[PDB]
Amino acid sequence: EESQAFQRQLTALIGYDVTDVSNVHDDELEFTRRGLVTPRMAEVASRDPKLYAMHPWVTSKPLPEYLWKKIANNCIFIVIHSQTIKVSPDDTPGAILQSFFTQDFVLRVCGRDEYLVGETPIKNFQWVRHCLKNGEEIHVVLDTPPDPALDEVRKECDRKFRVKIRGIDIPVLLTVFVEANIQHGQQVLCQRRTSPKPFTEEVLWNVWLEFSIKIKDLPKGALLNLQIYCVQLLYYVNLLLIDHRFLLRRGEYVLHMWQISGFNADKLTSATNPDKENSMSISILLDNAEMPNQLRKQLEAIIATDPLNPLTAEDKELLWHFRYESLKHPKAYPKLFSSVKWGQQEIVAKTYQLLARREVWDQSALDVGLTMQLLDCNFSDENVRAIAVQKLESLEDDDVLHYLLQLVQAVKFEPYHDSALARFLLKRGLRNKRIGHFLFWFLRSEIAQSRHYQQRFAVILEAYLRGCGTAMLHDFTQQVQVIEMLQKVTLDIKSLSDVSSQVISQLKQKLENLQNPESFRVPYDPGLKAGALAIEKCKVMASKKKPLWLEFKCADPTALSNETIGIIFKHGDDLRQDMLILQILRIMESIWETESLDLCLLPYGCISTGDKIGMIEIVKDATTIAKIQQSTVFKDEVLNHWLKEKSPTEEKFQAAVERFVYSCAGYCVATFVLGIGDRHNDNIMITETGNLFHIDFGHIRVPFVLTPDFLFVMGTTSPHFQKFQDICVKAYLALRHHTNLLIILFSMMLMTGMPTSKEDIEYIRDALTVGKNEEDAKKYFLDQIEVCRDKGWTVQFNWFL
Ligand SMILES: CC(=O)c1ccc(-c2sc(NC(=O)NCCC(=O)NC(C)(C)C)nc2C)cc1
Repeated sequence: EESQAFQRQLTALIGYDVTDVSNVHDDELEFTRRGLVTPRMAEVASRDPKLYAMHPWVTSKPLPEYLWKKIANNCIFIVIHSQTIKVSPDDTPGAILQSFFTQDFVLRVCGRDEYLVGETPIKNFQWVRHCLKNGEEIHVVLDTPPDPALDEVRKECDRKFRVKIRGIDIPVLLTVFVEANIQHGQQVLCQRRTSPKPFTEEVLWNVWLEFSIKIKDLPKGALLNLQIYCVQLLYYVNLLLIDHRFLLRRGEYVLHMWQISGFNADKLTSATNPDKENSMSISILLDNAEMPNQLRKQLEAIIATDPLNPLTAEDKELLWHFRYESLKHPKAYPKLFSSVKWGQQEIVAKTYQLLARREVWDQSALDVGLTMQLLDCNFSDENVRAIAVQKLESLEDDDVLHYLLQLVQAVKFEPYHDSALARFLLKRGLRNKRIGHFLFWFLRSEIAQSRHYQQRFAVILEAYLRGCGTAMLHDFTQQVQVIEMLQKVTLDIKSLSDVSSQVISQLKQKLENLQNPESFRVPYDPGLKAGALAIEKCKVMASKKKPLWLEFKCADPTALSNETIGIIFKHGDDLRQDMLILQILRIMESIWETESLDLCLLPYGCISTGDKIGMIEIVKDATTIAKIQQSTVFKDEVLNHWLKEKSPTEEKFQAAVERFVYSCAGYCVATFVLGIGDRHNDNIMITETGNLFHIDFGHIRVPFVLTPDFLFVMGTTSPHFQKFQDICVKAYLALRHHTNLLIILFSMMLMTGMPTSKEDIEYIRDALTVGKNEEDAKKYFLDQIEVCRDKGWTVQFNWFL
């Protein structure tokens, strides 16, 4: 019937068929599809239609200091379409409108689908704060509120554990054996191997592997991890010993395994390879007083350490024995729940009784860095994860948007498809259209290039789409259609090809043919809508990847400016890594705002849409530093010359120098903390207004980039180089303040986004001077600056080969 065409539309929007049972040895995905219907409706019938439709983008955080200094009269001016209006920072949109009259109309941003509504002071609107920071005028049209009826929803034993390894079978391709582990949160409880047999297209053991753990000592979320060794590891697969119904798993299983490439999240997935034609297969059978002072100081020293500091046996024994003393410190929860012998039923019962009375945790101030630790790979126990999701529950929509991408990624560490974190993301994306849009796109990015997790993400995405609303369904449909057309064009043009006459001819020809998709919401900026193509401005960038440089017209006639919307379609670069780096940059900007800092980072929008294919935003009036040097020529005087050229007034040039010092310090600190500071001059752009910023972080000696050209822009010691060295240490110590959060986000990004062992992660710990006084860390960063000085253009020149 038509309710089936609705499901076909859902499939087309998802990129994967959630009704397909071709790759399932149980009903877990459908069980989760059915279990999600309750939270979906619960959030749908509970959301305010008016505020949901207008989705005001608001924050409760105070107005920073650097933004107060820009309103030196306590008078914000709102231009309504048209007259200007004086307003107080604490003046509500309702008060503003009723003072404009002296009844039902609403103020909507000009050239955007954004609204300044709700019982919030204009001081607390993100659009207003963006205008203030960038010195822009608040233009708004008096429009009629959008119809909430458009968001209407289409209503819907003591015996030891034994495993029979029968054999392996592969029609593809030494000696090979089978290793069967019982993992819980990457903790191997017991391990058993088989005897090494000749590696052939069919190896039968018919062997009972007898484990050391008892049946009733198995914890929920425990994985039977089956791997094949040749000594190297070639194939891996996972089975949930306790399923979504708390039933010990029994029966015959023919599991198609994943192959290894020559640690990361994909090695943990309960999904099996859907390529049953080529993939290796495995066949198995299942049939079954208070402390003294010295110890207190030791325990506090333990709790105080960083997330990456490993716990020794004595440390874990100490944490467990004084578990009730450790429960008073929220900072010790990760290290406390790692000392648990999860392969013992009595100890897990004790752990649950401990979780029973956790007043100090419930009352503690929300700590995101402490929640992420409990949501990462090390914790399989669903109650331990549920306490972290509980702490997330209190985040405002702005903070959810801050950590949305990495929480979506953290969904990969959930043992079961139906998880508290999944339900939280569903609720929060249904409660806000902006969270919903970015959730859609992150889930779709993962569904489109991850066989390990496409099924779970597709179930979640369908659950969301069922409640997001018919209007948003239309929006997403338009966006998907447009991106698909554009990626087809990108791939064809990349096949055809520096640049050829025929290439430009064909590009403009295909763009003219394609335009006959009237308007679509910009995926990386849901406030913006793009209309017709400006074909004259469309080109092929002549990069090694031959990406598409497209420019659109804004479909909103209320838009004041005539600037086009610039997008770059790119195949060849893995843009999931770029998304992760940009999101961490936004997180660093937030950490700096906490201390009234603004290093003017330019985290341009970027969305990964498929395997090594994505889209990138195009910032205003920006060019590469290496290009600036090529123009006039290795020469350091060139950057200030270009700045003078592009800035008309002397005052504008000084403002550009200020902005440059700020953005340069920001990117220096960030790129050092993340280990992507040693960059080619070609991958560092700057805006005509002096704003510097790095690009293309995909697939990525000196600590960072501070070449003598930037220094000449600073003048060298000079009065502004001193400002540089000052802002640097300021922001660096600000980040060291959030050291733990930065480390946990770094490790999660490495696990869920990069090709990743222990050594890779510790670079961030070293760069953040873990266990160092702030003075010594400041001296360390100044030494890094001095290294940048001493090296000069040696590495820059070296790259040229
Ligand atoms: C190598 C690669 O993959 C890659 C390279 C550069 C970018 C760019 S380019 C840019 N900004 C810009 O080029 N501004 C001048 C043109 C302009 O007028 N654009 C309007 C009309 C205002 C839309 N930002 C970024 C992030 C991305 C990706």
